[PDB]
Amino acid sequence: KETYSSYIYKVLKQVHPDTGISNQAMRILNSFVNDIFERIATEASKLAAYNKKSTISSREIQTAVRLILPGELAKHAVTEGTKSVTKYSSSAQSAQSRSAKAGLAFPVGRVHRLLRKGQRVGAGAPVYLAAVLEYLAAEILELAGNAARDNKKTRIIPRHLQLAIRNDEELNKLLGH
Amino acid sequence: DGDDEEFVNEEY
Repeated sequence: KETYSSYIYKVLKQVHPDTGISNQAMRILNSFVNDIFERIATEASKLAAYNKKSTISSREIQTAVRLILPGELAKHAVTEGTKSVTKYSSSAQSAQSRSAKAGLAFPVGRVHRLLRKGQRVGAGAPVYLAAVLEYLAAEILELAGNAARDNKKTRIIPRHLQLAIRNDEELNKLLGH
Repeated sequence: DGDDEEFVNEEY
């Protein structure tokens, strides 16, 4: 039940710089992000155990992503995960934060911690997962903000979220019902 | 904290 709201907000100002979000709509997105983290992390830990791996690596996160997300969501999420890990590993001499080294707004360190308490976790695994969650947040925010703007509103409200989820076959499969 | 109220980012 972690709060990603500040990171969600930053993502919103990138995809829809001129669009607000209501309190309740933010709590709903936050609920979606928490739910998807749980699904992927649990899936990735099982894959590690079932393959006798000691470490949850980025390979397990990737396979779990494809197990949990429907087709086009998974491709794009894998693209974003792979790019973030490639940037991260090329930034090893950087003085910046882990999220900055990955080019991410979502908090890599917190994702690492949450992956550990719920055995070992490679340094690429939280970068990849943070990037997937950031992508899914951006995807939902892009569609929800399009719905608000088409509705002639400058703030995303829960109805805009519901429309965005329902009118997208993949998000409706992932997060509907 | 109202449902319809605009979210204010409490971090910077």
